[PDB]
Amino acid sequence: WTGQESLSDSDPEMWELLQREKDRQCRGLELIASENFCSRAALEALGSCLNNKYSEGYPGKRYYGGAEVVDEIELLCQRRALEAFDLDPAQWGVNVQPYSGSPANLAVYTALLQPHDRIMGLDLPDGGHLTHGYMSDVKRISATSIFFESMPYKLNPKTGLIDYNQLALTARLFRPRLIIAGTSAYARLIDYARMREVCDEVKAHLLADMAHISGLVAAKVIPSPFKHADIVTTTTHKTLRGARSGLIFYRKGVKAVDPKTGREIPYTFEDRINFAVFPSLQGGPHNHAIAAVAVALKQACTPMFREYSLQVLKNARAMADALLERGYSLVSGGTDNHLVLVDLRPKGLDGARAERVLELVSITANKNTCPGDRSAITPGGLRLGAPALTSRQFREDDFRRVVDFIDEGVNIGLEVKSKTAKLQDFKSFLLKDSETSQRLANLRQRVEQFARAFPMPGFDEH
Amino acid sequence: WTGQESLSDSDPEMWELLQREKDRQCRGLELIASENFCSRAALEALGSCLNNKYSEGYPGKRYYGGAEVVDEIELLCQRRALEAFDLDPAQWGVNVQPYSGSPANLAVYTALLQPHDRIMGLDLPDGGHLTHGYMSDVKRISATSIFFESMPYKLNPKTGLIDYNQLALTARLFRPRLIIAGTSAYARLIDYARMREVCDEVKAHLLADMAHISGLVAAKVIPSPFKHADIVTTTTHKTLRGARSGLIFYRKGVKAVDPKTGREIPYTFEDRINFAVFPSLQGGPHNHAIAAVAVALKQACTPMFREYSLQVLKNARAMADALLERGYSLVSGGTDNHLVLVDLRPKGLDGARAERVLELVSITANKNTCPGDRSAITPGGLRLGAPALTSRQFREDDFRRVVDFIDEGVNIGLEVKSKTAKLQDFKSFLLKDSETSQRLANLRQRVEQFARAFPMPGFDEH
Ligand SMILES: Cc1n[nH]c2c1[C@](c1cc(N3CCCC3)cc(C(F)(F)F)c1)(C(C)C)C(C#N)=C(N)O2
Ligand SMILES: Cc1n[nH]c2c1[C@](c1cc(N3CCCC3)cc(C(F)(F)F)c1)(C(C)C)C(C#N)=C(N)O2
Repeated sequence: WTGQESLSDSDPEMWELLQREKDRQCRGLELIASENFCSRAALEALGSCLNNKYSEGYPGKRYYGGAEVVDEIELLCQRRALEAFDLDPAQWGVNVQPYSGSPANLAVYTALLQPHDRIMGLDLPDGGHLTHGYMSDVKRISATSIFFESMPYKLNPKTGLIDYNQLALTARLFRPRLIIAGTSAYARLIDYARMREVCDEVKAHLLADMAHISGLVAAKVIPSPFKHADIVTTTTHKTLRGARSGLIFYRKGVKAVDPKTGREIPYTFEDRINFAVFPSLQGGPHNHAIAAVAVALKQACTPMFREYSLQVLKNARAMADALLERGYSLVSGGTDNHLVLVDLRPKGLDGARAERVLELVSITANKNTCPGDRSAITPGGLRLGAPALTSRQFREDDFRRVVDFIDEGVNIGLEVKSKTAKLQDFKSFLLKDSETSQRLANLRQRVEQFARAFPMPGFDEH
Repeated sequence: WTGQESLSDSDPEMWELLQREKDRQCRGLELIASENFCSRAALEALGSCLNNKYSEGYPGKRYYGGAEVVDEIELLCQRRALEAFDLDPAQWGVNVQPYSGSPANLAVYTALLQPHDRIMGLDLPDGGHLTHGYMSDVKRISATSIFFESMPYKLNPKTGLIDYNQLALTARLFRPRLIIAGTSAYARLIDYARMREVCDEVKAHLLADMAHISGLVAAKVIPSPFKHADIVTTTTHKTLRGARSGLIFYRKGVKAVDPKTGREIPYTFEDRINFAVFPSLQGGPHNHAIAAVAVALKQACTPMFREYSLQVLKNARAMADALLERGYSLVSGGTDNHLVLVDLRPKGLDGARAERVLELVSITANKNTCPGDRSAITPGGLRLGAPALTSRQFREDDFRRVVDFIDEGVNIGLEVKSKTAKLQDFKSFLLKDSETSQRLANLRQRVEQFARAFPMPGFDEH
């Protein structure tokens, strides 16, 4: 045994599963707004010998030696991260060690807040992320709500936007120490200037969690959260198109100067953010991930990536405009970003029904809660995203064509719904009924033929 | 841009960094007890298209669709995990999603304990891990000690062993809800049965954190903590020789049938452990890592891996014996596992000095506190481990040869100590002094010539 044998030779069972998954990704239409397709360059770094190195600590301040190269990789991943979002090294530092986006958020809270300190984030059904705080009536769901005290801020159910007025009303009562500006499922831009007004008034920190939009921010196709935010967290995946990992950007240097004291009052984020990641929360850095992130961060600095990002926005608008023109309602009436929230209630359907039908024809999207949701349990919408298929060289016409493929699925969903009682019965009907089955089997076959012809990033067979 | 370019062409700067690290690993003698060299098979899964899938939730209970293949991968990784450790699926379950070892531990505490509930782990300078609790005289350092209340237990400095008597004494007073059996720097086998008695007495959960020894446990070359623990956490790297990730094993089924009532009492770990990992702490699984772990767990079931693990013990013994023969002192007198704790104080040198000299001749080990010494004093010991070099096919003679090189390094360290006063003098004298610089260069070249000839697991170039 050398440990230099191929995966295909040494573990055929696993190799076939990778080939089955690679086939699935190629043949399908990926409309999940959080998914993308990572470059081969990044994945090569991700499966490198950098997996074999323990480098607890930070560049120049490690616990073990033999860390000369990984220091250069970490410092390069930092520099490239700052470059990718056009940040001055004197004003911003960055931590590249978080294992994902959820760890990066917990690290920020741990760094800046005492246990049980107060956090405000967009409510989960209103398009927020679990890690911004989430409790049900019976239990604390997110660990953010266990170790800290979270109160959600809501959407205006008329405009479908973030009610910035009610945020400011509740924030001055609840008195949070941190407010989170970021979203999982929201088609519009965030008023980071307004967020900072509220955070300034009530003496709170502003955290921008740009996970979903980080590529769009680097490409400068939408406005930057870095103009108004104290702290920015992100996934390195999603629109950035990197490996699964996380970043924490923080302000550094001088914040303010008081004329009375006659001196500079520095930002105190750096040491606390870094200490919270390590030694407080994480163990050994995943240097292979850090290197794969740095590969993607270089890619994001290029003209190529900007044109990809402009094409994401166009393809979202094209998917939005095409839905409107085929009789669909959109939450907030459209989009200014990579995704579209389709209210299926005004076309007499829900999200759960649409999801399972589309899935069966190799179209993967997720159900979504809309402001107009009459029922709290069964969600009445659909989140569709551009980034993935755009990375496969999809243009507007291709996106108009997937809308037509979707519409055919929705229209099967509307037909199966009217010949059905429950959501349990709705799934029994799709699998069993030959006329629905074969009409899906035909739609799948077309979707797969349409999808397969487009290029796929990464390796050829896995 | 296809995203199918090679890293070498795509990002030459990153490619040259990977190549330097590969050279450093190949030419070094890796004696860090936490290190290993991952198989190419495992690293191929790690840099696969599985990075592209979001599969929040668990197999058959996902939040998105299109997860049929990743479901099979996660279920396969679970089966192979239970098989590697010879566990009955009726009696044991396993979560394969933790992003690393430290996340796996935090998920356990989150799952079973309330904030501020009490944990006891082996003190950090006594050889426990940061995640078991650590506070300095003025600051909570580990997140375990921020969100929960940790009190350490200590070694008996006479024997270098865990003082099981004092643990039982202090546990009756402190009343921990959870006690952690597991170590980072400990040469001996833990008395899990005695840990169990103390836990049964004070009504505490026993957690076995077997990160360092997991491969030895899988190979059945040392006793298993699964015979006495409620929960077992581990890394998937270190002695298991996989990609960086974590596992949480837990009892399931019937705990004990109460004969007074008559009814069976169930274990209630499964749902709580799984909920803590997701949705409470983590987001999307790292399916690429999960698949790599599945490859490594498969490797760990084979005769090959048992022979590897026996060799790791023999090589550590051989290194211990070879150190004893050259007049070195070992903490606890020797070893029953993969590592050796050298006490350098008797020979008139410390761990900080030795570590840096050894680093400059391509031998990577780490300094370690000896029992009795306070943590504020410069550590007088050195931790050395067999697994990494054993994976490069080192045998007993080769480790004796390794001890020759270490001894030379120590002797160089002794000579530089007599010519300098402080640590910053010692460290700089190694770089600046001509005679010392030459002697190190000679030794380095001999170490590197020796190391390069042995095979290296992984890819050829990176
Ligand atoms: C898992 C998750 N993390 N962050 C999320 C989610 C979403 C989500 C959360 C949740 N919940 C988290 C715990 C229980 C509710 C449920 C659902 C679903 F699909 F069942 F409706 C969806 C979704 C992106 C998957 C979700 C929705 N809808 C939103 N808005 O943000
Ligand atoms: C980082 C870590 N996590 N878990 C550990 C450590 C060790 C460790 C912890 C620490 N500390 C963590 C916070 C400050 C002390 C310091 C040192 C050293 F090398 F500086 F002495 C070593 C070591 C394996 C690296 C360490 C030692 N010595 C032990 N016993 O276990």
